[PDB]
Amino acid sequence: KVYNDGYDDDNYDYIVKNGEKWMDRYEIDSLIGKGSFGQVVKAYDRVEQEWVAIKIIKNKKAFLNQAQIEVRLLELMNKHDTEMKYYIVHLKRHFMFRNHLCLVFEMLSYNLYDLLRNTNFRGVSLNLTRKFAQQMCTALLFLATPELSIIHCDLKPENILLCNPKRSAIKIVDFGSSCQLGQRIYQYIQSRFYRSPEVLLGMPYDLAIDMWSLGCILVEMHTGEPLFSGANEVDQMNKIVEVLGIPPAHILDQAPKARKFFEKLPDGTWNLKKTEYKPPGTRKLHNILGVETGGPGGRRAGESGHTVADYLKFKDLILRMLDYDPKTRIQPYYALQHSFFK
Ligand SMILES: CC(=O)Nc1nc2ccc([N+](=O)[O-])cc2s1
Repeated sequence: KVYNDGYDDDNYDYIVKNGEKWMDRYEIDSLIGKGSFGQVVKAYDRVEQEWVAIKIIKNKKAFLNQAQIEVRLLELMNKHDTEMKYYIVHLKRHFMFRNHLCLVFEMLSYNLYDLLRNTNFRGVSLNLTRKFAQQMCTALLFLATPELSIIHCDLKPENILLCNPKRSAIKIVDFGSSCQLGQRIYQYIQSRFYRSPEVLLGMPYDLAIDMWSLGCILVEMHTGEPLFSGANEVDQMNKIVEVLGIPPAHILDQAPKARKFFEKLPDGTWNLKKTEYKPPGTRKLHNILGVETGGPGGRRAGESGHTVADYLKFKDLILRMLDYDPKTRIQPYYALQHSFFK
Protein backbone atom coordinates (compact mmCIF):
# COMPACT_ATOMS: atom_id res chain seq x y z
CA LYS A 1 0.00 0.00 0.00
CA VAL A 2 2.73 2.48 1.04
CA TYR A 3 6.50 2.27 0.47
CA ASN A 4 8.96 4.17 2.69
CA ASP A 5 6.27 6.04 4.68
CA GLY A 6 4.62 7.16 1.41
CA TYR A 7 7.75 8.67 -0.19
CA ASP A 8 8.64 5.80 -2.58
CA ASP A 9 6.69 4.18 -5.44
CA ASP A 10 6.40 0.72 -7.07
CA ASN A 11 9.88 0.92 -8.61
CA TYR A 12 11.74 2.30 -5.54
CA ASP A 13 11.76 5.87 -6.92
CA TYR A 14 11.20 8.89 -4.69
CA ILE A 15 7.96 10.63 -5.64
CA VAL A 16 9.39 14.00 -6.62
CA LYS A 17 7.02 16.85 -5.75
CA ASN A 18 7.26 20.40 -7.07
CA GLY A 19 8.18 23.09 -4.53
CA GLU A 20 9.38 20.70 -1.84
CA LYS A 21 12.35 21.81 0.30
CA TRP A 22 15.01 19.29 1.37
CA MET A 23 17.22 19.73 4.45
CA ASP A 24 16.26 23.42 4.52
CA ARG A 25 18.65 23.78 1.57
CA TYR A 26 17.49 22.38 -1.79
CA GLU A 27 14.25 23.64 -3.40
CA ILE A 28 12.90 21.04 -5.85
CA ASP A 29 11.72 22.44 -9.19
CA SER A 30 10.88 19.53 -11.52
CA LEU A 31 11.97 16.11 -12.84
CA ILE A 32 14.49 16.31 -15.73
CA GLY A 33 16.07 12.87 -16.22
CA LYS A 34 15.25 9.21 -15.69
CA GLY A 35 17.01 5.84 -15.92
CA SER A 36 17.77 2.51 -14.26
CA PHE A 37 19.60 4.17 -11.35
CA GLY A 38 16.53 6.25 -10.49
CA GLN A 39 15.72 9.91 -11.16
CA VAL A 40 17.29 13.32 -11.82
CA VAL A 41 15.79 16.66 -10.79
CA LYS A 42 16.34 20.41 -11.14
CA ALA A 43 17.00 21.97 -7.71
CA TYR A 44 18.03 25.40 -6.44
CA ASP A 45 20.61 25.48 -3.63
CA ARG A 46 19.90 28.26 -1.09
CA VAL A 47 23.46 28.10 0.28
CA GLU A 48 25.59 28.34 -2.90
CA GLN A 49 22.80 30.39 -4.59
CA GLU A 50 22.82 28.40 -7.82
CA TRP A 51 20.96 25.81 -9.85
CA VAL A 52 21.97 22.20 -9.35
CA ALA A 53 20.94 18.78 -10.67
CA ILE A 54 20.28 16.14 -8.01
CA LYS A 55 20.50 12.48 -9.02
CA ILE A 56 18.03 10.73 -6.68
CA ILE A 57 19.10 7.06 -6.58
CA LYS A 58 16.60 4.22 -6.07
CA ASN A 59 15.98 2.96 -2.55
CA LYS A 60 17.49 -0.50 -3.16
CA LYS A 61 20.89 -1.96 -2.19
CA ALA A 62 21.72 -2.89 -5.81
CA PHE A 63 21.32 0.64 -7.17
CA LEU A 64 22.80 2.29 -4.06
CA ASN A 65 25.94 0.12 -4.38
CA GLN A 66 26.23 1.12 -8.05
CA ALA A 67 25.84 4.79 -7.18
CA GLN A 68 28.55 4.45 -4.51
CA ILE A 69 30.95 3.17 -7.20
CA GLU A 70 30.12 6.21 -9.36
CA VAL A 71 30.78 8.58 -6.42
CA ARG A 72 34.15 6.90 -5.90
CA LEU A 73 35.07 7.57 -9.54
CA LEU A 74 33.64 11.11 -9.70
CA GLU A 75 35.52 12.15 -6.54
CA LEU A 76 38.66 10.44 -7.82
CA MET A 77 38.40 12.36 -11.12
CA ASN A 78 37.37 15.66 -9.54
CA LYS A 79 40.39 15.35 -7.19
CA HIS A 80 42.72 15.28 -10.23
CA ASP A 81 40.94 18.27 -11.86
CA THR A 82 39.84 21.18 -9.58
CA GLU A 83 40.29 23.62 -12.49
CA MET A 84 37.55 21.76 -14.45
CA LYS A 85 39.61 21.93 -17.66
CA TYR A 86 39.00 18.29 -18.65
CA TYR A 87 35.25 18.08 -19.45
CA ILE A 88 34.03 15.65 -16.78
CA VAL A 89 30.81 16.68 -15.02
CA HIS A 90 31.42 17.97 -11.47
CA LEU A 91 30.11 16.05 -8.48
CA LYS A 92 29.68 18.83 -5.94
CA ARG A 93 28.54 16.82 -2.91
CA HIS A 94 26.38 13.84 -1.90
CA PHE A 95 24.15 12.85 1.02
CA MET A 96 21.38 10.51 2.20
CA PHE A 97 17.82 11.86 2.19
CA ARG A 98 14.80 9.73 3.15
CA ASN A 99 16.81 6.59 2.34
CA HIS A 100 17.88 7.83 -1.10
CA LEU A 101 21.52 8.54 -1.87
CA CYS A 102 21.48 11.85 -3.78
CA LEU A 103 24.34 13.18 -5.94
CA VAL A 104 24.41 16.96 -6.39
CA PHE A 105 25.87 17.91 -9.79
CA GLU A 106 26.25 21.26 -11.51
CA MET A 107 23.25 22.13 -13.69
CA LEU A 108 24.16 21.40 -17.31
CA SER A 109 22.03 22.16 -20.39
CA TYR A 110 20.44 19.81 -22.95
CA ASN A 111 22.36 16.80 -24.35
CA LEU A 112 23.68 16.08 -27.87
CA TYR A 113 20.81 13.73 -28.76
CA ASP A 114 18.49 16.64 -27.94
CA LEU A 115 20.66 18.73 -30.29
CA LEU A 116 20.40 16.07 -33.02
CA ARG A 117 16.61 15.93 -32.60
CA ASN A 118 16.50 19.73 -33.03
CA THR A 119 18.23 19.39 -36.43
CA ASN A 120 15.59 16.80 -37.41
CA PHE A 121 18.56 14.40 -37.48
CA ARG A 122 20.26 16.38 -40.29
CA GLY A 123 23.30 17.01 -38.06
CA VAL A 124 25.51 19.98 -37.18
CA SER A 125 28.47 21.66 -38.89
CA LEU A 126 32.01 20.32 -39.04
CA ASN A 127 33.22 23.44 -37.22
CA LEU A 128 30.96 22.64 -34.25
CA THR A 129 31.70 18.91 -34.59
CA ARG A 130 35.43 19.65 -34.39
CA LYS A 131 34.88 21.54 -31.15
CA PHE A 132 33.02 18.58 -29.62
CA ALA A 133 35.61 16.16 -31.02
CA GLN A 134 38.47 18.21 -29.51
CA GLN A 135 36.93 18.40 -26.04
CA MET A 136 36.09 14.68 -26.02
CA CYS A 137 39.58 13.71 -27.10
CA THR A 138 40.87 15.82 -24.19
CA ALA A 139 38.30 14.17 -21.87
CA LEU A 140 39.52 10.73 -22.93
CA LEU A 141 43.12 11.93 -22.54
CA PHE A 142 42.20 12.80 -18.95
CA LEU A 143 40.62 9.37 -18.29
CA ALA A 144 43.81 7.77 -19.71
CA THR A 145 45.76 9.21 -16.74
CA PRO A 146 47.61 6.23 -15.17
CA GLU A 147 46.12 6.75 -11.68
CA LEU A 148 42.62 7.10 -13.15
CA SER A 149 42.69 4.70 -16.16
CA ILE A 150 38.89 4.97 -16.37
CA ILE A 151 36.63 3.51 -19.07
CA HIS A 152 33.33 5.41 -19.31
CA CYS A 153 32.00 2.27 -21.02
CA ASP A 154 28.78 3.93 -22.28
CA LEU A 155 29.50 6.92 -24.49
CA LYS A 156 26.49 8.09 -26.49
CA PRO A 157 24.99 11.45 -27.57
CA GLU A 158 22.68 11.45 -24.52
CA ASN A 159 25.70 11.24 -22.12
CA ILE A 160 27.24 14.43 -23.53
CA LEU A 161 25.62 17.63 -22.26
CA LEU A 162 26.30 21.29 -23.01
CA CYS A 163 27.41 23.57 -20.19
CA ASN A 164 25.42 26.49 -21.63
CA PRO A 165 22.76 26.51 -24.41
CA LYS A 166 24.59 29.43 -26.14
CA ARG A 167 28.07 27.86 -26.01
CA SER A 168 29.77 24.77 -27.45
CA ALA A 169 31.42 23.72 -24.16
CA ILE A 170 30.42 20.18 -23.15
CA LYS A 171 30.50 17.78 -20.20
CA ILE A 172 30.42 13.98 -20.01
CA VAL A 173 27.89 12.61 -17.50
CA ASP A 174 26.74 9.25 -16.13
CA PHE A 175 29.64 7.13 -14.84
CA GLY A 176 27.30 4.43 -13.46
CA SER A 177 28.39 1.95 -16.15
CA SER A 178 32.05 2.87 -15.79
CA CYS A 179 34.80 0.83 -14.15
CA GLN A 180 38.57 1.38 -14.07
CA LEU A 181 40.66 -0.85 -16.33
CA GLY A 182 40.57 -4.28 -14.68
CA GLN A 183 40.30 -8.00 -15.39
CA ARG A 184 37.27 -8.93 -17.50
CA ILE A 185 34.15 -9.32 -15.34
CA TYR A 186 31.40 -8.00 -17.65
CA GLN A 187 30.89 -8.71 -21.37
CA TYR A 188 27.60 -7.11 -22.54
CA ILE A 189 28.78 -3.50 -22.30
CA GLN A 190 28.09 -0.13 -23.99
CA SER A 191 25.01 0.90 -25.96
CA ARG A 192 24.58 -1.15 -29.13
CA PHE A 193 25.32 1.48 -31.80
CA TYR A 194 28.56 2.52 -30.06
CA ARG A 195 29.66 -0.97 -29.04
CA SER A 196 33.20 -1.78 -30.15
CA PRO A 197 34.10 -4.85 -32.28
CA GLU A 198 36.15 -6.40 -29.45
CA VAL A 199 33.06 -6.33 -27.18
CA LEU A 200 30.80 -7.74 -29.90
CA LEU A 201 33.51 -10.43 -30.39
CA GLY A 202 33.92 -11.11 -26.63
CA MET A 203 37.64 -10.30 -26.52
CA PRO A 204 39.71 -8.48 -23.85
CA TYR A 205 38.85 -4.77 -23.80
CA ASP A 206 40.44 -1.59 -22.46
CA LEU A 207 40.16 2.24 -22.83
CA ALA A 208 40.19 1.95 -26.63
CA ILE A 209 36.47 0.99 -26.63
CA ASP A 210 35.65 4.56 -25.60
CA MET A 211 37.55 5.77 -28.68
CA TRP A 212 35.43 3.58 -30.98
CA SER A 213 32.37 5.09 -29.34
CA LEU A 214 33.66 8.61 -30.06
CA GLY A 215 34.30 7.78 -33.74
CA CYS A 216 30.71 6.57 -34.15
CA ILE A 217 29.37 9.62 -32.29
CA LEU A 218 31.31 12.21 -34.28
CA VAL A 219 30.06 10.97 -37.67
CA GLU A 220 26.52 10.97 -36.25
CA MET A 221 26.82 14.58 -35.05
CA HIS A 222 27.59 15.68 -38.62
CA THR A 223 25.36 13.36 -40.72
CA GLY A 224 22.65 13.52 -38.04
CA GLU A 225 22.06 9.76 -38.06
CA PRO A 226 23.68 6.83 -36.25
CA LEU A 227 26.56 5.42 -38.26
CA PHE A 228 25.88 1.80 -37.25
CA SER A 229 22.19 1.51 -36.26
CA GLY A 230 22.04 -2.25 -35.56
CA ALA A 231 18.69 -3.71 -34.43
CA ASN A 232 20.68 -6.47 -32.68
CA GLU A 233 24.26 -7.70 -32.26
CA VAL A 234 24.27 -9.59 -35.60
CA ASP A 235 22.86 -6.63 -37.50
CA GLN A 236 25.19 -4.21 -35.64
CA MET A 237 28.23 -6.24 -36.72
CA ASN A 238 26.99 -6.42 -40.33
CA LYS A 239 26.57 -2.64 -40.55
CA ILE A 240 30.18 -2.27 -39.37
CA VAL A 241 31.38 -4.86 -41.92
CA GLU A 242 29.62 -2.85 -44.68
CA VAL A 243 31.88 0.17 -44.02
CA LEU A 244 35.24 -1.19 -42.79
CA GLY A 245 35.32 -4.64 -44.40
CA ILE A 246 35.97 -8.00 -42.76
CA PRO A 247 37.98 -7.81 -39.49
CA PRO A 248 41.60 -9.08 -39.75
CA ALA A 249 42.12 -12.84 -39.53
CA HIS A 250 44.43 -12.58 -36.49
CA ILE A 251 41.62 -10.86 -34.56
CA LEU A 252 38.98 -13.43 -35.56
CA ASP A 253 41.28 -16.39 -34.82
CA GLN A 254 41.28 -15.18 -31.19
CA ALA A 255 37.62 -14.12 -30.93
CA PRO A 256 35.42 -16.33 -28.66
CA LYS A 257 32.23 -15.02 -30.33
CA ALA A 258 33.71 -15.07 -33.87
CA ARG A 259 31.26 -17.74 -35.08
CA LYS A 260 28.22 -15.67 -34.01
CA PHE A 261 28.78 -13.47 -37.11
CA PHE A 262 31.43 -15.14 -39.34
CA GLU A 263 32.57 -18.57 -40.57
CA LYS A 264 36.05 -20.06 -40.99
CA LEU A 265 36.37 -21.81 -44.38
CA PRO A 266 38.88 -24.70 -44.82
CA ASP A 267 41.54 -22.27 -46.15
CA GLY A 268 41.72 -20.44 -42.78
CA THR A 269 39.96 -17.24 -43.83
CA TRP A 270 36.76 -15.66 -42.57
CA ASN A 271 33.57 -14.61 -44.38
CA LEU A 272 30.11 -13.49 -43.22
CA LYS A 273 27.19 -15.77 -42.36
CA LYS A 274 24.08 -15.47 -44.55
CA THR A 275 20.95 -14.54 -42.58
CA GLU A 276 20.29 -7.52 -47.00
CA TYR A 277 23.74 -5.91 -46.80
CA LYS A 278 26.21 -4.29 -49.20
CA PRO A 279 29.44 -6.27 -49.69
CA PRO A 280 32.32 -5.96 -47.16
CA GLY A 281 33.65 -2.39 -47.13
CA THR A 282 31.74 -0.88 -50.07
CA ARG A 283 29.65 1.66 -48.18
CA LYS A 284 32.69 3.92 -47.93
CA LEU A 285 32.96 6.58 -45.22
CA HIS A 286 34.24 8.94 -47.92
CA ASN A 287 30.76 8.62 -49.46
CA ILE A 288 28.74 8.68 -46.23
CA LEU A 289 30.51 11.87 -45.15
CA GLY A 290 30.14 13.23 -48.70
CA VAL A 291 33.74 14.37 -49.02
CA GLU A 292 33.46 15.34 -52.70
CA THR A 293 29.66 15.90 -52.82
CA GLY A 294 28.97 18.83 -50.45
CA GLY A 295 28.65 16.79 -47.26
CA PRO A 296 25.75 14.69 -45.87
CA GLY A 297 23.07 14.81 -48.58
CA GLY A 298 24.71 17.85 -50.19
CA ARG A 299 23.47 20.15 -47.40
CA ARG A 300 26.93 21.66 -46.71
CA ALA A 301 27.69 22.82 -50.28
CA GLY A 302 29.86 25.97 -50.29
CA GLU A 303 29.95 26.57 -46.53
CA SER A 304 33.19 27.70 -44.87
CA GLY A 305 35.14 24.85 -43.28
CA HIS A 306 33.44 22.23 -45.48
CA THR A 307 35.91 21.90 -48.36
CA VAL A 308 37.28 18.63 -49.75
CA ALA A 309 40.51 19.29 -47.82
CA ASP A 310 38.56 19.71 -44.54
CA TYR A 311 36.38 16.61 -45.00
CA LEU A 312 39.48 14.54 -45.90
CA LYS A 313 41.10 15.48 -42.56
CA PHE A 314 37.88 14.55 -40.75
CA LYS A 315 37.59 11.24 -42.60
CA ASP A 316 41.19 10.20 -41.81
CA LEU A 317 40.83 10.80 -38.07
CA ILE A 318 37.59 8.80 -37.90
CA LEU A 319 39.12 5.83 -39.76
CA ARG A 320 41.88 5.78 -37.11
CA MET A 321 39.21 6.02 -34.37
CA LEU A 322 37.41 3.05 -36.00
CA ASP A 323 40.57 0.91 -36.36
CA TYR A 324 39.50 -2.71 -35.77
CA ASP A 325 42.69 -3.46 -33.82
CA PRO A 326 42.54 -1.76 -30.37
CA LYS A 327 46.36 -1.81 -30.06
CA THR A 328 46.58 0.35 -33.22
CA ARG A 329 43.44 2.46 -32.65
CA ILE A 330 44.51 6.09 -32.29
CA GLN A 331 45.15 7.22 -28.72
CA PRO A 332 43.67 10.45 -27.32
CA TYR A 333 47.06 12.23 -27.26
CA TYR A 334 47.75 11.67 -30.97
CA ALA A 335 44.17 12.42 -32.00
CA LEU A 336 44.81 15.95 -30.66
CA GLN A 337 47.96 16.16 -32.83
CA HIS A 338 45.83 15.36 -35.93
CA SER A 339 45.53 18.11 -38.58
CA PHE A 340 41.75 18.20 -38.18
CA PHE A 341 42.47 20.37 -35.12
CA LYS A 342 44.68 23.03 -36.76
C1 LIG B 1 18.51 17.44 -18.23
C2 LIG B 1 18.97 18.88 -17.97
O1 LIG B 1 18.30 19.79 -18.45
N1 LIG B 1 20.08 19.13 -17.23
C3 LIG B 1 20.86 18.19 -16.69
N2 LIG B 1 22.07 18.45 -16.19
C4 LIG B 1 22.72 17.39 -15.66
C5 LIG B 1 23.94 17.36 -15.11
C6 LIG B 1 24.48 16.18 -14.61
C7 LIG B 1 23.74 15.01 -14.68
N3 LIG B 1 24.21 13.84 -14.21
O2 LIG B 1 23.34 12.84 -13.91
O3 LIG B 1 25.62 13.67 -14.01
C8 LIG B 1 22.47 15.09 -15.27
C9 LIG B 1 22.01 16.25 -15.73
S1 LIG B 1 20.58 16.62 -16.45
